[PDB]
Amino acid sequence: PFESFLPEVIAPERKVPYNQKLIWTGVSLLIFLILGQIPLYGIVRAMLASNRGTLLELGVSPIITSSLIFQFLQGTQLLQIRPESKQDRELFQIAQKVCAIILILGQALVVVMTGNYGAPLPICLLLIFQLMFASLIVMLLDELLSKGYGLGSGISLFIATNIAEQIFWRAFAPTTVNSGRGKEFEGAVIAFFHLLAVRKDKKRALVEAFYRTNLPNMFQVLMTVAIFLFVLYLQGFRYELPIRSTKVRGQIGIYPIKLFYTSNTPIILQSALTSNIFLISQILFQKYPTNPLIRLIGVWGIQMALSGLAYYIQPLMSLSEALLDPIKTIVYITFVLGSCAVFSKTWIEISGTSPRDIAKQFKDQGMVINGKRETSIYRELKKIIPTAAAFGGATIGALSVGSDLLGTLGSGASILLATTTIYGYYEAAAKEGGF
Amino acid sequence: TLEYNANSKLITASDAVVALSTETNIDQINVLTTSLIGETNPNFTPQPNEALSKMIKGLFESGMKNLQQKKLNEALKNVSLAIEMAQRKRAPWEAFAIQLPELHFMLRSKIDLCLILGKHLEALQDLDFLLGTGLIQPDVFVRKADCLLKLRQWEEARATCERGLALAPEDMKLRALLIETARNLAEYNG
Amino acid sequence: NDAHDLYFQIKEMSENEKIHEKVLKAALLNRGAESVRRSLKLKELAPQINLLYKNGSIGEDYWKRFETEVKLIELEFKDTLQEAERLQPGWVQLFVMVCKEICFNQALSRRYQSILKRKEVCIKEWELKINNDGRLVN
Amino acid sequence: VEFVREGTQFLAKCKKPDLKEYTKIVKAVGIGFIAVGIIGYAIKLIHIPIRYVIV
Amino acid sequence: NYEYDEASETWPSFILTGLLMVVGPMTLLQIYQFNEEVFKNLNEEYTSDEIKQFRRKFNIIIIVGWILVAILLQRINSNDAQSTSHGIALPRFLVDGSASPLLVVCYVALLGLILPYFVSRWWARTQSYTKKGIHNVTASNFVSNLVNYKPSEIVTTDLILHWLSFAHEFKQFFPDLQPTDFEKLLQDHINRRDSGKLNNAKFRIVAKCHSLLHGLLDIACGFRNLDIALGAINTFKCIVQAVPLTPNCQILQLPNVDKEHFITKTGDIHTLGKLFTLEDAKIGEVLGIKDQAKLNETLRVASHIPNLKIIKADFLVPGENQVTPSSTPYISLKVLVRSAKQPLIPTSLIPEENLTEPQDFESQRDPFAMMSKQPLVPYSFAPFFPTKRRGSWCCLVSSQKDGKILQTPIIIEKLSYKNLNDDKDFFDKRIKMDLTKHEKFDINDWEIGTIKIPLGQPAPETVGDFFFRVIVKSTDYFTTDLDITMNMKVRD
Amino acid sequence: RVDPLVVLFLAVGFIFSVVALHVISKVAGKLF
Repeated sequence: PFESFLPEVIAPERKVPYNQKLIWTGVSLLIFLILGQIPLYGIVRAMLASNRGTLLELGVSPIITSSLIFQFLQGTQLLQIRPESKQDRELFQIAQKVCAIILILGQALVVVMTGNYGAPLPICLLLIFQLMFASLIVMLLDELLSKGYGLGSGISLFIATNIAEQIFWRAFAPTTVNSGRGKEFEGAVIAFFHLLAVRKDKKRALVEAFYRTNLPNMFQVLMTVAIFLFVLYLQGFRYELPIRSTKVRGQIGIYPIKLFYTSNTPIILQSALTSNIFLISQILFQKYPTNPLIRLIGVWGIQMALSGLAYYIQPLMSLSEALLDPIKTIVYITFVLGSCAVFSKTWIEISGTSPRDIAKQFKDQGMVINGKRETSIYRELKKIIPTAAAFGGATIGALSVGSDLLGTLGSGASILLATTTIYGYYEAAAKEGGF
Repeated sequence: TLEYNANSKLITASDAVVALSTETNIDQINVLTTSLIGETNPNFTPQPNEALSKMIKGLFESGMKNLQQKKLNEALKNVSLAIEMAQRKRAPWEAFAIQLPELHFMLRSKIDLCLILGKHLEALQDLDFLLGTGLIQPDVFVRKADCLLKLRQWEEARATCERGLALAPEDMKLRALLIETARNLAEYNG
Repeated sequence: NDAHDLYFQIKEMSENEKIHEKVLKAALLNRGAESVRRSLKLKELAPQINLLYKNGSIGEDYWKRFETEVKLIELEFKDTLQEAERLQPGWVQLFVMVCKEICFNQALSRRYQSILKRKEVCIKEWELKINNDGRLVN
Repeated sequence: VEFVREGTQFLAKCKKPDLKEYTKIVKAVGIGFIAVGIIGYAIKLIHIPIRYVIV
Repeated sequence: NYEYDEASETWPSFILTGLLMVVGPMTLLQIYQFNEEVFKNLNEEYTSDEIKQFRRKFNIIIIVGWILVAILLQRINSNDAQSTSHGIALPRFLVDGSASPLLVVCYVALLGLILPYFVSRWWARTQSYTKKGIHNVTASNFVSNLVNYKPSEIVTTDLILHWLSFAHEFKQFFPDLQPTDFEKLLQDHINRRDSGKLNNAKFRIVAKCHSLLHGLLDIACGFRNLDIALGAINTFKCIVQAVPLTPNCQILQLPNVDKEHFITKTGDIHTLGKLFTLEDAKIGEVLGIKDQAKLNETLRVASHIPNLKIIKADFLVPGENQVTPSSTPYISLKVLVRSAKQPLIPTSLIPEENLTEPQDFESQRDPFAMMSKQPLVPYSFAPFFPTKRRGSWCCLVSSQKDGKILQTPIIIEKLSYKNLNDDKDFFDKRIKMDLTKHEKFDINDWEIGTIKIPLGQPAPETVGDFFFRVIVKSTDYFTTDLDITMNMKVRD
Repeated sequence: RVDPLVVLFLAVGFIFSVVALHVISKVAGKLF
């Protein structure tokens, strides 16, 4: 705790209307995307939304890292914050910024001192200041969107934007590549209509542009659209249990229990874990060629692991590998389902959304079940929340596996994350009431 | 602009046309000056006067005596003159919690006499003033509804009768007044 | 729309024409009563202003202007009390209550004086045919 | 085997969206998604020749 | 390094697909693509020509895209047509021609001048307005007038017009006129007087005064003042009907009457039912029009404007059967929209079914869903108001302990006027033959609208009777409004 | 402390300065 005079945007004293909020989101988003397209001057990434060689090389990594560290130290119960005061909250919010800025300082210094830009002073200081200004701008923009001028957070918004941009680029890329046979578009609809116009052989060009074993095609577009619509339908699933108040009588409402109970993190943790264990198996098999235990735990060849645990846990790309070995397919399915289920259970247990915590919240607020007693709220939540969370996690896993096997334009996790971010905005606009 | 008299010490705005708030301020300051001229002590106390109160009481009793003699014409003049003197020759720095109740006590008698005589509009105006100045009693709404019915205003009469019943619903006169109002309004529309 | 400027005008007139001494005290009492009335008005209107502002039906600058008037009224009352002490020594502990009473008294007097003009507007609105003696002749 | 039973029980007790509500849902979400996607696509496309000419 | 199109072989296809991706869906969507109103016809039959002229005065993209697609496809069809070679589809002169600095100067212009200036203009425009829909200066003037408003001064129509004459939106329309000019035009409009040359401004300001009066009413309810709100509603009625507020006004709002005859001849008729008390020919003889074909119009207008009447009024709280301290109840009104020609039907004839509330969780969670299923109100009969307006009922509640408004006014628009249709004409007042025992009289055919108002404030923590006063006035006619009191029996 | 319009103005100024520096360097290399 200390006194700091740092640039911070003040929250609006009154509620911002929906139209102005939408306009501010749009303009700040345009600024964020334009900032990621400009290269530096003196010069001679997929998950954290960053690109090399531009003013957005650092991106939102300092903000996300500071937020993660603060959430972790809060979960370990080391800050001892009390919601009874409106000063320690501001202290936490300024701690956010004072750690983010020094992290930017460190990352910019290390990248400018070790990066491939070159050891030779005015150019060096200018390149440092460029990244400094870019990072302060993006942090200030996220703070602005989070203060109330935007529909929601900035990090999730920008992640969804990059997801949608990659999806649209996988289909409408005007870039061409000429490899022996001729020039072909790297987009799906583009090359589709191109071959439909120039080839003048419909029966052949149709199947040639619909399969495209080498490049994205129209079949992948149809598959990703179908999965998109299916996920959209799977978002309205919810259990509304009837609830009533006891302190202030006459307040009748419902408590919704959505299907996708978690915030889509457990699948991310599962993917990170399996990627780490796959790379570790690869490294260890590279270090030890032959061993009674290393040959059993994993073998790598033509890279791709084969006849090993890393071979069993690796994801399926297309239907050929699916019909090849049903044992590997079924064990992979069972593994990715069980892991996601237990991860969802652990996440609802750790994130304070346990049925015990919900029962305590009801007891504090005074809310009770409509047609049940008050000494049965926890016993009823125990019969609802765990099963709902587990089944939601299993469904998320099934959607991810289906997207990975059908070979859509993007990973299913990205699609569900973007749809969740947008559905949050839609539900907020519907509940508040606006055009 | 504004002119200042020499002998009378009254301030008057010599402008061709003057605003309303400015004129009210001019009159207030002139009243204060005329009061300070009469009041001798430099450190005047909020304690009210006594001789003025005696004159007011004497005028009020002389007006009330005409009720025993049953002269409702000169009694109204006497009570109106008493109220006028109480409103005019009384210093504004006198006690408010003592100047207001005497005004109310005289105004109630004036209202009763004005209603008994046959003047209804002045009675309604005085009733509305006494109600808006901070006195709410069932003895006021009855006369208000009676007057509004006497001058053929049924909507306001019904509203006032309902507001009176919303405070003392145990009245036996307010209910008859409401019944008469409902009958008159049903004939007024049907 | 105030009597604050009128007191200064009276002071400038006295500085030249040698007018009486009691008129300045009267104008001082008047400005003090007006300041007390405005302070009470603001104190009783602040919650409604804040409610309208929170409801988002008044704007953004009017709230700041209102909060500014809150302290300008206090500054004006402080200046008035300082001028009162300058005009008469040891006349502060009584000036406050005198103004507090003359405020209500002048408000009541204006409210009562308004009835003579209020009596004719209802006549014009309801088309009464009132002869002499205030009776109705239909 | 109780897992699937409780799952289908929860599903039967759930509240599936009807056609009229799902229509507005998909309309709003598709409008938002297309709006952000065209913005991303245009921003990524326009800055290629600009980056060539400038640098 | 990229390889741009140097022989015009790839960018035509890219432009063609980019254009089809837009024209196609437009073509698809283009190929793809309850309340009786009896005044919609008779309004244009009495409107003056000077207002008709004012109201009158004050796809090709698909075709051009299709012809462009045809041109592009013809151009492509007329064309002749190991390591990787990446390339772009954009043309070569676009980066390497003589117009290379042109693109960057246009881009920097669009980024530095067009975007910030337009954003700032939009921001200053959306900031100068209030959430209600009026300018900030107008609301500031309203508040500044209401705060230094002497309670001794009575509110009239002239005072509210004087307040309206200072609206900042009136200066933006015509920066030449003054507030006194606006007051004169409004007085000429209300008194049905001609301005001579500024009629196009008078009509515009009259049409704009609507939202101004609604904002003034909102602010007056915010300051907890009832007389100003009543004056606002009365002035809105007077403006919409173009008539000065008089005791005998429900008959002067009619389309074709003569004041110099009606006022001097009769002196006892003041309402519409009292007018309907006389026969069909005596009404014409009194109103002095003596034209049957023209008397039919006024007789059809006077029997089709809505009058209200209460059937059941009480406090309701969702999920309980009584009112408890610190509970959040609402007001439920069971009104009967009737005309001045129908007699009074007893409350006992109501079958008690339409007065009850359904006892279900989905119905008690949001009790306004059943109210929001009522049809809209028909168009109003305002031959002098410039635009076309629908009816509106402003319901506002006050307290009875002091007489102060305690919440913002609610404006309802959904209501069923089925009881005003011409099918139920047998139920007349002049028959006096007990039409309740009629062969066509069916209590199940008369529809009973409902009105629900959220209270916005909880019940007091005490236990006892607390009286309130709800006021439901019209906004277009001078009909019989609702002025009733109700007390909440807080019992715990 | 900082208004949203200030954030937008500063961001556009930063971008404009970067692109201006780039184009100045480009035209300097082209001419000299």
